Amino acid sequence: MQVWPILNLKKYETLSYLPPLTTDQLARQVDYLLNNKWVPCLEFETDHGFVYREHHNSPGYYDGRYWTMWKLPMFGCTDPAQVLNELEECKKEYPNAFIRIIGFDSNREVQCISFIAYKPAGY
Amino acid sequence: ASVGFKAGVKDYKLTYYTPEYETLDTDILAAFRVSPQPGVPPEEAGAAVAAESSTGTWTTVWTDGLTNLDRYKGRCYHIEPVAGEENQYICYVAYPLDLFEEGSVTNMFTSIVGNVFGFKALRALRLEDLRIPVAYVKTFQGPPHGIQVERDKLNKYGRPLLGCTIKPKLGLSAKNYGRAVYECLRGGLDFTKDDENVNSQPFMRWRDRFLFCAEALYKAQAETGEIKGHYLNATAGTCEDMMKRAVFARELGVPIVMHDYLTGGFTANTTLSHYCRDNGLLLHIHRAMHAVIDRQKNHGMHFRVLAKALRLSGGDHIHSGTVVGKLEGERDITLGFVDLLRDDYTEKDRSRGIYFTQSWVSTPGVLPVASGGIHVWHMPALTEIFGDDSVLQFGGGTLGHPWGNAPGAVANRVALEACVQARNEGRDLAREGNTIIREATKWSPELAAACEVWK
Amino acid sequence: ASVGFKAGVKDYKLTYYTPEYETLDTDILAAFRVSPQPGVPPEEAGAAVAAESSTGTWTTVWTDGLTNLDRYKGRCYHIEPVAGEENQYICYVAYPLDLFEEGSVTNMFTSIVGNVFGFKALRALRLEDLRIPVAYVKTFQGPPHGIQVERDKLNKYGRPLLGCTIKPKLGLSAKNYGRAVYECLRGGLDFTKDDENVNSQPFMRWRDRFLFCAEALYKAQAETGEIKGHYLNATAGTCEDMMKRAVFARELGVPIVMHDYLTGGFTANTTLSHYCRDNGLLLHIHRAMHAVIDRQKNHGMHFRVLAKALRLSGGDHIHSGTVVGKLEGERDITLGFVDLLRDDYTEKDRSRGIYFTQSWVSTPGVLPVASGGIHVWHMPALTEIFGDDSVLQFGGGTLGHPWGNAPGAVANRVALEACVQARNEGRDLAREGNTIIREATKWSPELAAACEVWK
Amino acid sequence: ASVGFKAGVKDYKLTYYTPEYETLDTDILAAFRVSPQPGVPPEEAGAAVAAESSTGTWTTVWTDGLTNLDRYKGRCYHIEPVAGEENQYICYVAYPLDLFEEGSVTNMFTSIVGNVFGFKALRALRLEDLRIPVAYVKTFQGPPHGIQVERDKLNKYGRPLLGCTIKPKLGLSAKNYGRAVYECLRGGLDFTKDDENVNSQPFMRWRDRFLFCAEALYKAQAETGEIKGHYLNATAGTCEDMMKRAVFARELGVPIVMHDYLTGGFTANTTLSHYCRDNGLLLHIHRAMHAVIDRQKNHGMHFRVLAKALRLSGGDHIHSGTVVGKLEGERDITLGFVDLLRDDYTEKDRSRGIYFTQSWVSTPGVLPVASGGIHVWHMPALTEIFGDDSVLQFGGGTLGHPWGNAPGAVANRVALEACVQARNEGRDLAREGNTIIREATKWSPELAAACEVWK
Amino acid sequence: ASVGFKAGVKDYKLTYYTPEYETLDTDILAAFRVSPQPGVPPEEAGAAVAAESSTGTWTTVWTDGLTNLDRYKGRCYHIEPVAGEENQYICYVAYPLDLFEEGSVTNMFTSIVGNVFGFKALRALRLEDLRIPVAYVKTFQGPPHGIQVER
Amino acid sequence: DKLNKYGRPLLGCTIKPKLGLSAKNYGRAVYECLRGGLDFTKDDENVNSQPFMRWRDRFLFCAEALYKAQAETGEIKGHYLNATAGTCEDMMKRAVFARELGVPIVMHDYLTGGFTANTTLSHYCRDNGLLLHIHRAMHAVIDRQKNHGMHFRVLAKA
Ligand SMILES: O=C(COP(=O)(O)O)[C@H](O)[C@H](O)COP(=O)(O)O
Ligand SMILES: O=C(COP(=O)(O)O)[C@H](O)[C@H](O)COP(=O)(O)O
Ligand SMILES: O=C(COP(=O)(O)O)[C@H](O)[C@H](O)COP(=O)(O)O
Ligand SMILES: [Ca+2]
Ligand SMILES: [Ca+2]
Ligand SMILES: [Ca+2]
Ligand SMILES: [Ca+2]
Repeated sequence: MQVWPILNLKKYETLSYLPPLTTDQLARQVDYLLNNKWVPCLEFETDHGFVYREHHNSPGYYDGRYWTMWKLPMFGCTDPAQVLNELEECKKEYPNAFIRIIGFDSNREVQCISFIAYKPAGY
Repeated sequence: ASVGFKAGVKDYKLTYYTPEYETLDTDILAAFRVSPQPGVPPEEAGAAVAAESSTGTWTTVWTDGLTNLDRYKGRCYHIEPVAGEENQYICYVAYPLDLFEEGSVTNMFTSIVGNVFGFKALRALRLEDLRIPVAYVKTFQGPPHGIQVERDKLNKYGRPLLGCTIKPKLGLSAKNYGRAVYECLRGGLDFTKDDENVNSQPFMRWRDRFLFCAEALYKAQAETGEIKGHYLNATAGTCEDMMKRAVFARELGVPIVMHDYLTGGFTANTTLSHYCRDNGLLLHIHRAMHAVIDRQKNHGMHFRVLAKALRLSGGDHIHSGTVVGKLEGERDITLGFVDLLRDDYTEKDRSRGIYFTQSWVSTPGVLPVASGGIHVWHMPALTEIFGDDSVLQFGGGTLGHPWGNAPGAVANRVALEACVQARNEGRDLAREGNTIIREATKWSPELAAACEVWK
Repeated sequence: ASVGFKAGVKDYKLTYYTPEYETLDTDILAAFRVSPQPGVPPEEAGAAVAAESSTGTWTTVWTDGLTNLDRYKGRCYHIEPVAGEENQYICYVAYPLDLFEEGSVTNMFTSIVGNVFGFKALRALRLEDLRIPVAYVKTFQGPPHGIQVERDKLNKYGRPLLGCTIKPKLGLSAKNYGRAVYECLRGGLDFTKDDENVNSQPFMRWRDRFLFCAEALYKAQAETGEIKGHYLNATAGTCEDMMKRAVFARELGVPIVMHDYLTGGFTANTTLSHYCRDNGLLLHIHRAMHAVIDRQKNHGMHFRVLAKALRLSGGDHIHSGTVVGKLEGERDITLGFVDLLRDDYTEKDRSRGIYFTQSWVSTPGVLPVASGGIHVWHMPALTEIFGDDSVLQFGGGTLGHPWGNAPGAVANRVALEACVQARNEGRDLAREGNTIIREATKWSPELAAACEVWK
Repeated sequence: ASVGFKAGVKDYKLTYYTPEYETLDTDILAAFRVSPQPGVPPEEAGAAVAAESSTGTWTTVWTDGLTNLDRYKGRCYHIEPVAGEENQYICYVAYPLDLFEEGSVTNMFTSIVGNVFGFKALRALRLEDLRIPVAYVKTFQGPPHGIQVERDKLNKYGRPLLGCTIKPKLGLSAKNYGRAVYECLRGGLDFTKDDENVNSQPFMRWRDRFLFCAEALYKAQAETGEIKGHYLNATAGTCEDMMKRAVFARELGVPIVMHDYLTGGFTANTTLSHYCRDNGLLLHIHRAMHAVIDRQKNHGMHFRVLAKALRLSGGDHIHSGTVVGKLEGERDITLGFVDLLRDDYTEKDRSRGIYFTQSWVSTPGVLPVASGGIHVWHMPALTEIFGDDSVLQFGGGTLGHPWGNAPGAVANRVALEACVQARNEGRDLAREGNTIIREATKWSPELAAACEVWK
Repeated sequence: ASVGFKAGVKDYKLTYYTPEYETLDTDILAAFRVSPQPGVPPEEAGAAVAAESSTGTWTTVWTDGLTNLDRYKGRCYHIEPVAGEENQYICYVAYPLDLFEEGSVTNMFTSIVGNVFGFKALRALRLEDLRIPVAYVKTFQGPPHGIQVER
Repeated sequence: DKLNKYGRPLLGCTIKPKLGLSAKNYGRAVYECLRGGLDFTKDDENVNSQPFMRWRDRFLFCAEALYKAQAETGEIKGHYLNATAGTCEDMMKRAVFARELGVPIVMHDYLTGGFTANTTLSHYCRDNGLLLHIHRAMHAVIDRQKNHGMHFRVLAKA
């Protein structure tokens, strides 16, 4: 009988309960997006990588949901390598930031995916 | 309509059976499964269903001459035999837009289903489907939020959401109830839930439950960093009590409330739906009592009709049963009403029980909730059948884990994420489900423990 | 309850089938007609019904050890075969007082009937009766007024009350609708009525209808000197709209409003019932949609259960169908739930479908309303079957008279008074009904005209 | 009931003395200690008590024939002599459920005790006990929270709670009053309290007191880490002023308010009780004025009756006196009404003054508060007599400590915890109390200092 | 809609003049009397009226790729000359039901007539008629009473 | 003085496309614009409450976006939340939520909304400390032609 840990066990939604993705796994998730015609984009956050409530408390209001966009969504991107190269540029510039890959479905007209691609040391 | 009076009984048939009728885009269409009494021919039965759910009177009345009743009558415009059933037919009936009160599901059901089911010429009657015209759809608010907005508020993407009903439903004190809630949420589930029966009772008054559940959910959210919710049941005896409950949930700043729409009723449900929209609260709908009406094939109303009504009145989630434990066909029927709940347009498809093409003119979709005897081994199946836009609920499947609620939650969250990753990599969930689960047990003691207990 | 955990499925049977159980006066008792799947023995089925409508879980959960689940479980304490049916039994289940929210019919139905009807081990399930303990009865308001107070407010004694549904239900303008109302009331009927479908629609908005109906009823009252009423339908899409309608009726000073309790729902009905009590309004309840649930003998809920629920939630009148056109037994069943609606105490009587002795501890009785294809010739029968405390409604039976509404009303009022006088003189309505009617035609041209048209 | 009129006086006796009567489970039963005037036989006295507290009139009135008075009369069904008292008897009277307004303790007392005490045929009269039937119990809310919920909200388990009344009651300014509050709470007491007399007065207006007490309690809570409360007295001259006070306590987010239920009155108390339930406030009830009514053995009402009434109307705590300074019997009587306040079921026990078996059908229990001249040396006794579910209050016992409030508080908290630990280890508090206290002084200078001052 | 970004102006015409468009029963249709500036051909003017009363932007923006703008654009589906007027045409424009707030005449006018009348390529512009679809008509209360009830 | 901005024109940006974005993607655009140095972002005159983006959801996400941009830059930010509606009651509901959020500015299309509703909203803004941005939608229907209508200077004085 194991007791689920309490300290430093913050999660980042989809796929965050699995062992961290290898470059191959990461590339396979990116291909899923491309094959579905979804637009990939990267987001990073250096301050609080988790949800909190500072500016308001009414139902459905939370701070920390929006992170900052790395460049622009990658319209027309056809190669998972392009995306992963960007993840590298981003990590190079923000080695202290959490980085996640998100995707947009222009037909459903909504953001449709979001998975942590990089966590800074000790997370 | 009209007259040259002369009182007396008279006959339906010619007046209500209009096989030549071309339906209007503004008409509400109904598909009734009619089982006539022996000796009643099909045309006669169909005409009776139409007359009895609109203007048919048992004896001529002079006032009909003050209007044009043709403009108001229901019309049986088509009849077709049911295969593998003797003396059973599908009769299609058209109702003019003008018979209905705008925005009132209560009036829609009263008009179509309020009287016909007791007609003596029929042995049994079942409403299978309704085509709600877009001009009537526009008179309703629909879901307070709907699929797209819910995911955006919660910041949850690319996988089914996960919940857990707290058990035992009755018996726990508000505080022990909240303790169970915190242990479940901290393990990775997105929501916890009040049983449909949990309103306000001697051992656990509602306000105390709402309060401890709030403490538990905020603690789990702070610990995990992921947004959490607990479906706080607002179902009550009067509109006033229901509103008091919704108002306190608002005060607590929590994200979601719950209502048993059939036992509470459509009038109260529409009130709560409007309040949730105005206050930013998600609304989880429980279908308690549905089987009293939708179970038997020969009499009642099929659940797809009760699901359309809920999408109009309003709800963000609705229980749709599990597809597990049933043969195809029943699997196909479920997938059929699931499309009717989520999509903007669904084409007629008799193989899935969809009798009419249905458009929703951008009314938000409702998230279907799969619940009922499910555990980790059904995960590949559920993910395959429902896709991402669904809520999978595990009551016994979570609180029944050998190490407790938290590990029970971890097991379910890992099992789900393993399936999502596999599907995304191109693996066949239908063929490789058990292998996907087993591989995950290699690195997840929590999942391995669960897999040992069930199936 | 309790533990030494160890996760895993387990079996019901021993836990929920308690044939030795002695029921408490505080227990809510249910009589379910159970049709098990082939291979499921009766004790097993009864135990499933009890477990599935209370604490039964599909897999052991550790939290049961934090309470004493025995104190909360439903118990199947008796089973008896149904004669003339293979594999069909009546299973009696007891539910502890503590499972229910006080004053909430919504919670009572959710707890007993919210889940069991879909259990796979059952082929079909029907709730036949509920024994509501007096301690739970005391938590409800019951009828806003009830039989005794209604007669006192209206000053009407010694005969059934008479009403007439305005037809066609849809199509007339508010003013022509009111004209029909005035012609009906001035002829001797006590009430006129909105069809269950008449709420607020394109050709006749509710406020205009309420207003013209008020003018018509006041004019008929001033002309005849007898108090009149029109059941103004307050059924609406939301609680707010329903209240707006009730409030205007109050402003007009009229005596009675109406609500479709099943399509509106119990939560909204209880709100309207409380408002009527606080404002002195009588409440007529229409049972639209009942046959969707109560018609089939093997599945659903018998109407006697829906009638008890209404007496608790609140209503001054409730439609109970006609006893006409049916054989004894069905006649006996109706008379049985009529006693359950009107009396303070009704002893168990299986010959009339009364499975439990029921006490009401002075909760007011509800006036049953006989409606549906009746005319002057059924008068002796109706008077004999229902007695004085009933409302007899004639829609086509009034508006179908050859000389119009007023003479149609006179014919019904004379026919009823002739029967009452005859019964009071000791005449046998059952044997001399037709003779009593014929003698009255000798001095009533209106009645003679009606008798010529019907039967 | 009924008649054949003929005006005139007449005689009770035969009509109200019904020794053969079998009580109904719905009847309210009363045990009156009757001291008849010389010459009045017991049966005559008992019959007078019943007639005079129900339907007995001094002269025949014709209206009795319009009802069935038997259904409404009080009945003396049993009489038994009181030992060691000449001409004194216990007369049992049964009152039908229908005589009482639901949820109204005000009406319950008016009906039973509103008239009989002044009857000339009696020398004296005392109401000793009332059996409140469960059907009437269900019409009341009962405590806003009750024992179990209170401990869960406060997170305090396994020991009596501790409080301290601020003294002098009048004279301190709001700020100095708050200073005393902070020094008391920081030392280990859970609550501080307003004297029953402290409402709003020239030197200390209520709002200023509430405000400074809030600052003091929050500071003590932050310092110790344990949840604290101050019973803010909301007793006022009108319902409006009382509500204003409760509302500000709500605004401050504090946990508990107070009300003098007898001087404020039951109508106002029930209002405050309902408000506390709706707003999550605990309610401490002070019994000021009780001895005016319950002290003398021959006339008035015993406190156990005033305690049952409070449990129905609502309160979370209620003063029950100290068992200290009195012989057994009085000790037994106190323990008897303590069970009546806390438990769900109490069997008849004349050795403890319990005349009727009483069930509460899950109405929450009330925490008894021991107060009055107690100090550290009574601790083993109080813990033994009351057990964990009690509040022990020390006014002079805290503010009278030589080193001040904080050390005074520490002394009481240590003394209590020493006793709890000892009892839990199996030590006999009754025999080893003084030894348990003395051992604690060895390591607690605060306790040692207190022990030197008292007894 | 959609992208492969690359900022810059671009041209309307092909995008807003859809002479092959079959109107939906849910569309709000407008008949505009258009008087183009000299040199602006009719198809160009009609396309401008449609773009300028819906999704037309003066320079490409990247956010268009987050939606399907085709589902939201106004479309000039027909043009016909006005007799006895030189350089004056009737241009028909269709607007999707989704552009409008239910029950709000204020929003209906803001959307159709709020911006186009000041477009420089036009000399003058007049809205002659609107076809209000029944699904939008049902979102309004309409007259408090109306002819029949008033009498 | 409220905004603490002196000596230069203020800068804003209208979010485009006006219709089509979901409330959340709309808010994302708002945050990226504000964090770069603009003082305000804005709802198009057409953006009131519509099927793909109901008003309350937009107000809520725009609030999250603006507070995040303000915290990042240290400069006060605003988003013109369009309160234009079909009835006075709906317009007020919108202004009231903006007040609840503690945001600084709302917007109204004064000509399509109308002067009676505009004066009501103006009085409410004064009583609640809200700045009011006015959009002139429909002005060219009236003020464009030199021979007929009303010149804009008259609509500006009003
Ligand atoms: O309590 C549960 C399931 O608990 P568990 O997860 O332990 O099975 C759900 O409310 C029902 O399954 C819903 O019924 P329906 O799907 O028929 O609405
Ligand atoms: O409209 C009528 C009767 O009109 P008519 O008097 O002309 O027959 C009544 O509403 C139904 O009979 C009630 O149905 P139920 O009795 O099944 O509730
Ligand atoms: O003020 C005090 C005690 O102060 P101290 O703790 O200094 O004795 C209490 O209110 C009374 O004892 C209660 O009376 P009763 O118990 O009769 O209700
Ligand atoms: Ca459940
Ligand atoms: Ca009817
Ligand atoms: Ca005192
Ligand atoms: Ca613009």
